[PDB]
Amino acid sequence: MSDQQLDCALDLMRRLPPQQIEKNLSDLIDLVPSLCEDLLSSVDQPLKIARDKVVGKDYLLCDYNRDGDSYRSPWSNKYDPPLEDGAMPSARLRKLEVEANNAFDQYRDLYFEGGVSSVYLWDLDHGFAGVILIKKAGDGSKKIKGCWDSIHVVEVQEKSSGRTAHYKLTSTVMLWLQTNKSGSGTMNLGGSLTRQMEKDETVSDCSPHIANIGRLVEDMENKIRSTLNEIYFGKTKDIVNGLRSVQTFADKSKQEALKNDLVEALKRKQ
Amino acid sequence: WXAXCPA
Amino acid sequence: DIAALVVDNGSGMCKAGFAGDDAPRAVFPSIVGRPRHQGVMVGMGQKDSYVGDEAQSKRGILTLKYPIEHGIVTNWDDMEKIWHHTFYNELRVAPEEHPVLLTEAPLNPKANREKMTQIMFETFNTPAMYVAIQAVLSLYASGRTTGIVMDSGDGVTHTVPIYEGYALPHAILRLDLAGRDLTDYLMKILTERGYSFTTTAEREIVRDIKEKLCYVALDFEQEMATAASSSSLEKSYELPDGQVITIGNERFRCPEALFQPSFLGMESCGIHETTFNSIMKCDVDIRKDLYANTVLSGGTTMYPGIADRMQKEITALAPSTMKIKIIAPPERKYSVWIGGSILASLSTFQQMWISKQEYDESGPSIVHRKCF
Amino acid sequence: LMKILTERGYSFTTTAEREIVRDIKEKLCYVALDFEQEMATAASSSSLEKSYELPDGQVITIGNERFRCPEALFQPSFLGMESCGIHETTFNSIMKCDVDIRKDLYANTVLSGGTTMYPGIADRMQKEITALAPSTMKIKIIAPPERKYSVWIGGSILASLSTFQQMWISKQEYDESGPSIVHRKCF
Amino acid sequence: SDEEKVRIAAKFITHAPPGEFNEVFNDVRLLLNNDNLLREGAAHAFAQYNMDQFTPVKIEGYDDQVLITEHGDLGNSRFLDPRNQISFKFDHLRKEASDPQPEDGGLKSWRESCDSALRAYVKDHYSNGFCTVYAKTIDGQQTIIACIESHQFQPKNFWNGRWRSEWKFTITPPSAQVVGVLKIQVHYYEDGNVQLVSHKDVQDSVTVSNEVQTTKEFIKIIESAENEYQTAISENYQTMSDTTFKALRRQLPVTRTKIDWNKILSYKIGKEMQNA
Ligand SMILES: Nc1ncnc2c1ncn2[C@@H]1O[C@H](COP(=O)(O)OP(=O)(O)O)[C@@H](O)[C@H]1O
Ligand SMILES: Nc1ncnc2c1ncn2[C@@H]1O[C@H](COP(=O)(O)OP(=O)(O)O)[C@@H](O)[C@H]1O
Ligand SMILES: [Mg+2]
Repeated sequence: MSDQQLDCALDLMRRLPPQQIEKNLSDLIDLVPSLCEDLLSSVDQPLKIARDKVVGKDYLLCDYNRDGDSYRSPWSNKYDPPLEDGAMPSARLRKLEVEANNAFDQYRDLYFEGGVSSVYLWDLDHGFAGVILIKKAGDGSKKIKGCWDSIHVVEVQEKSSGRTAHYKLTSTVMLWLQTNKSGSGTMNLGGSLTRQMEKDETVSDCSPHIANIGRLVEDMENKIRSTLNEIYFGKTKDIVNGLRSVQTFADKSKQEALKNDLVEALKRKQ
Repeated sequence: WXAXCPA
Repeated sequence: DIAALVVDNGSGMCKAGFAGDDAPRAVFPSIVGRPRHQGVMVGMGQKDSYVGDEAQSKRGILTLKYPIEHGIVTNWDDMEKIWHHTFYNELRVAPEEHPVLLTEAPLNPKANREKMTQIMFETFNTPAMYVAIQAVLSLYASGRTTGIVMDSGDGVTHTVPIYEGYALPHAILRLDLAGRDLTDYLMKILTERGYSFTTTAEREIVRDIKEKLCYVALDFEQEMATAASSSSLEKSYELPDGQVITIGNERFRCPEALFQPSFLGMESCGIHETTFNSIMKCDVDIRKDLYANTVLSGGTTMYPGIADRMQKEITALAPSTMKIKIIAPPERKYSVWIGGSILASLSTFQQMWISKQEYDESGPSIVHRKCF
Repeated sequence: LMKILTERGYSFTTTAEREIVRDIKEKLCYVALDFEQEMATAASSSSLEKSYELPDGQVITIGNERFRCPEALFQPSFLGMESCGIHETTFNSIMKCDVDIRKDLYANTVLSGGTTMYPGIADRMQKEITALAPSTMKIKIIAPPERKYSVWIGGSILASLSTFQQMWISKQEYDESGPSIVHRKCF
Repeated sequence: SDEEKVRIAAKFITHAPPGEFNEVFNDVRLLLNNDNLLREGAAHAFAQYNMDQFTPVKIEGYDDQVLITEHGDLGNSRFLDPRNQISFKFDHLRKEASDPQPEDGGLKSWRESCDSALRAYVKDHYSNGFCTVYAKTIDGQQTIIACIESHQFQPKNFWNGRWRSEWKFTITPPSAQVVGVLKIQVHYYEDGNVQLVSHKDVQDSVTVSNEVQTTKEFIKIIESAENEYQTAISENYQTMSDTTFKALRRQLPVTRTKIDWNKILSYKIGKEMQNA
């Protein structure tokens, strides 16, 4: 019954408006108390920007840089609220973590033209597994009103040959749009998506781990945004069109007659 | 150039 | 009596003939050439516009203009020359007593088809004509009543899923990337080794270099590594002035732009993702029927290795329970024309010509409610 | 110019004399704003001719030939070339740019290099590009009065940046992948 | 409190996507874990939903379905069909009509003049939609309400959709106000969730004649208005990729080519010169 409670609660979060998931998910937790730690750790959430006061760059909050009830800022490696015994990556990883925070700040700049981003890293037995977080919201004008939320989880199986590694990415994308015009009324579109993929790319000085994931993420986000544009331009367009014709469509006798003749002829020809 | 145009 | 004329007249090349044969009577490059310099020798005949194959023969002194760009006629007073040449110099028959079947790429402006039928009626005096979708006929040429046709002419591309002959108008995906963009990108990447083909005449040189040597590889990165590590993908070409050029990596970089349009400066999706979206945009009960009967067509799909590559990409995109099968006919280049000669030769199609009487009683707009 | 000057009766064919032809060019030739109107001006009354003295001391006199040389920039058909002029080149290059940014492109069209230092090239470029581009767009042909060295000035500015102190292809890096490394680092 | 927990249940239930009420209801029931509480509390929320959906239902032995609306709510879970002039008990959980009873003023002439012209508009433009003309008097003013619904559900093609619409006309001789509201919802759930929700106000005015020709003014306005709204939507989906959806994220960079992750420092230098 507990998993039957759990699988039914996850069926709710596919059948709700996506603009208020951080409200509905809290409400679902509000109704039942026994599923607190699960749904915060299983289903996705829109992110939450916190402020850095030491250097002064915005950053994002998730479960991977979280220790207790604090959060590690990647730009300073210090938890806010100030803890004196947290969880720090190695000096090997702190070299990489600033490098990946440089690259995905640059991928933030070219593609989104604004927004915030964060990278965090943690260690495995035979490799390192990370997370790439990205949020961008509306700039202030009304046709832009809505937010994009990209969350990635990478893992790396470093083979001890030192030439090739196994990369594995499980990405998800949260989206919400609202456009307003005099002719179109008020369209409040939105949604969500998830994917995964793998790759076996070589690693060297001409292609490091920063540049390897940097082709992995911007390919998957392009493969996700392209087909997400083909759900709007896909079904949610011609479903609305398939609900009346502006035109009184006639009968089709001879068109159908030609179809029949072609069918009969190709029964011999094929 | 090598093909088309001199240089 | 009279036999109906079929005229493809798509971008890049005009293919026309008599309905009932298994090959187009006349195939000629649909270009128009204007002399770029003023003649000095008289008594030998001077024309102000060479059209069709004559222009390509004398391209060394001509500015060549394609009357169609990206599937939309841009200069009608040259399209009329193209059609006049087709009717009087290649087919050699007056159009005033032969019904004609024309083709159109899907999703083209209504004004294009309107002006097309208006010209075909008022200038050439044809007794009746019809306009079919360019991709639908190619699925008739393979005898398949159902299946997804990917047509890639020299200048336009379109994927059309057709079930039981009635093509689905909600999954017809357009794509501006085609042979002409692949020629331009081939010029731009040939520039890397030092070969600069820039004039309008030399575009035909690079076009031929592409039609002959280029090929699509199965795995792009592996072939890139191969072409970088050794010289076994080097091929030599002989320009029409005797020079011998050599192309390596450029052999597959050019056509691969079909699968990654990013290479060419296009935000759109590749042809494999386009076919997969055309299969995904329709019902889930016929999505499988479409996967097993994927038909290629058009000249730009004549690259060696495009069948296996398309199959790999689609089976990687599609689920693992659907059986993929790329149907690549051996005569794709003329597939759209052949399918026409079938449709016109049907004994039940002759009640669907837009008659000149019907035209004058209803104006050109009748073409928008007679041709599907 | 070495070709069109023959119609006056001058012959420069030697590489030593190409330098004199280059000096006459960058001293007397000037782009015209309406080529046909200036042609009719020259054919109407000789008031555009100027005297130039070769290193021998001859006094040549070029008139009409002043703007026929720079005009070859806008109509490469004068040189037996098929391509379009510099104005149509800039127009097509701009219209190849993303639509959103075009609004700022038409405002910061900058001329540079030597050959753009022709007298009157600014007004001509502006007229041509604004007759090609729509009227809603703002056409600004910004012409720095020192554009002969702008490339080097920008190179110096870029080289003086601390951020650029990491973009130098180093020798030890060159030893790793051979000269082909230049294809990777440089954009 | 069980009142607030039940209040949260009404939140979730009354936002159910069109055609998915049953699937939401089973999970909300099982998560609340009390059928008695849900049978005593949520019987308001179910009615709220079946009105918000303009729920169509087949009366047994009658030629057309009827639309559940507040304009037809009689209390007692009874609803009116103004076409047959009969009311029925409605099962707000099972979507069943029962107990058809006779439910018989001066609005009748208008009720008819409009309904056949409205059923003609439905016949002309809707594939599997329905309509109703309700009529009422407000402060002595004669008020005509025209309702339209269309809904396609395909839980084997993985998408559900609805197109509701409501119109009011109030006789103000020789004129009237026209108030319209157009509402849409759609959801696609194949390997991901995408949802369209969209509402538009419409307003205009009309000049009166006899009821019959005045009706043909009303339908000609509605036809033009819904045709323009659906046209606007089709053009909007043909424009968002490069404008609105382009705003949030760019399909490709200003470079028009993927990022070269080898060169990554070079992308700073323009913005260095904005500080230089
Ligand atoms: N193997 C090939 N490689 C490169 N380009 C090709 C190849 N085959 C055909 N093409 C291009 O397609 C053209 C033929 O297309 P065709 O079938 O006539 O359709 P269209 O009439 O639209 O050009 C050729 O002239 C050539 O430019
Ligand atoms: N006012 C001018 N009129 C005509 N040509 C000029 C003028 N100023 C410079 N040039 C020409 O432009 C070229 C100089 O451009 P420059 O910026 O030095 O580029 P490069 O270094 O490639 O020569 C030379 O051919 C020079 O004669
Ligand atoms: Mg073709």
